[PDB]
Amino acid sequence: SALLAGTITSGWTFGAGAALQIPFAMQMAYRFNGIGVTQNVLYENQKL
Amino acid sequence: TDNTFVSGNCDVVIGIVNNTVYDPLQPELDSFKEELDKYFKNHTSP
Amino acid sequence: TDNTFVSGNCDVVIGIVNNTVYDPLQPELDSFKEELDKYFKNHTSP
Ligand SMILES: *[C@@H]1O[C@H](CO)[C@@H](O[C@@H]2O[C@H](CO)[C@@H](O[C@H]3O[C@H](CO)[C@@H](O)[C@H](O)[C@@H]3O)[C@H](O)[C@H]2NC(C)=O)[C@H](O)[C@H]1NC(C)=O
Ligand SMILES: *[C@@H]1O[C@H](CO)[C@@H](O[C@@H]2O[C@H](CO)[C@@H](O[C@H]3O[C@H](CO)[C@@H](O)[C@H](O)[C@@H]3O)[C@H](O)[C@H]2NC(C)=O)[C@H](O)[C@H]1NC(C)=O
Ligand SMILES: *[C@@H]1O[C@H](CO)[C@@H](O)[C@H](O)[C@H]1NC(C)=O
Ligand SMILES: *[C@@H]1O[C@H](CO)[C@@H](O)[C@H](O)[C@H]1NC(C)=O
Ligand SMILES: *[C@@H]1O[C@H](CO)[C@@H](O)[C@H](O)[C@H]1NC(C)=O
Repeated sequence: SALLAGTITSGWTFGAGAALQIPFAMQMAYRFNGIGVTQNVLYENQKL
Repeated sequence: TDNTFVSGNCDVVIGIVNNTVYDPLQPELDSFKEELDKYFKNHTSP
Repeated sequence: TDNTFVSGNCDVVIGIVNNTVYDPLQPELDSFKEELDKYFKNHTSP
């Protein structure tokens, strides 16, 4: 629960130190940006 | 605009807000407009 | 400027050095100023 709750609310940031909150949709944008599909492509399809 | 890319229009992005985006080309050209218009003015003189 | 970004004045970076940094926008506005001058100069002759 703590690993999962930490993840859905703070992304990777609790894995480095204190948790830093981030809006999920945006976070997923950083993810998409990490696999190189530029972050707009998430927000342009967030519902899908 | 040197920090930012563009894609699509202000209907699709959930939670998008309103804010100016500054373009450093613009006042680099606006100082070129006032440099220009003062040469228009002095050329009317002679 | 297309190759480089900026932060702060030079008082902070130990071992920093001085060199002229080229702006590839500038001679494109200088050439457009010499083109502009020509229009200003010709507009005197009629
Ligand atoms: C963010 O800034 C936008 C641009 O100023 C703004 O959009 C404008 O919103 C108003 C109100 O919805 C629209 O007003 C018109 O609405 C209808 C036509 O669609 C007419 O019946 C009205 O008489 C009136 O003319 C503007 O046309 C609209 N402009 C654009 C370009 O979208 C947003 O509302 C702003 N949002 C926030 C959160 O501040
Ligand atoms: C790179 O450029 C720097 C700025 O053009 C330059 O720093 C300047 O160096 C001069 C000469 O040492 C200083 O001249 C003044 O020095 C003291 C005050 O600091 C006064 O007593 C003197 O009378 C004289 O006015 C400038 O003050 C100094 N400018 C700054 C902002 O620190 C560097 O030396 C240059 N470096 C190289 C490698 O070219
Ligand atoms: C305008 O042009 C004349 C030359 O025709 C020059 O003497 C004068 O200094 C110029 N003044 C300005 C404000 O550019
Ligand atoms: C680099 O080392 C030399 C001594 O070999 C010294 O004079 C110089 O000031 C040093 N440069 C910096 C930026 O510390
Ligand atoms: C000068 O301006 C006139 C229009 O007024 C144009 O026909 C002519 O080609 C121009 N000449 C030069 C060298 O700019």
